[PDB]
Amino acid sequence: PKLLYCSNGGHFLRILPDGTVDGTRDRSDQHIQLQLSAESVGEVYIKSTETGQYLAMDTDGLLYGSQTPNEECLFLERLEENHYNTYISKKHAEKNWFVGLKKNGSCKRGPRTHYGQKAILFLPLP
Repeated sequence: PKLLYCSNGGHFLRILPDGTVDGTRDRSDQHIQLQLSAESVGEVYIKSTETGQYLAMDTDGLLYGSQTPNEECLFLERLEENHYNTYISKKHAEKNWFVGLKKNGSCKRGPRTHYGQKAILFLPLP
């Protein structure tokens, strides 16, 4: 299990029990501990080890945590430069929607994310 730290604003990716996704600059926040399991080479689930909810992107680009693992919960994982990682919404991959956080640690919807943004960069951390 691990933490995922975003360069935009320096927030650990966090899935809150009400299925709200954001960042928190503040660790030991119970809901930043994530479990990444590989369904196939390069495709991951991101699961909260607290609420057991799965990261997911809806059709509008808005991150949310989900109680049942499905099509919306898969993310293609690409190892960066840099040592960071990017996560692309498998279901919405051919549109290039990434997981991203704004500097307030608030969700950055897929449509606005783009390679080169710091919003989309996450460090895997034990």
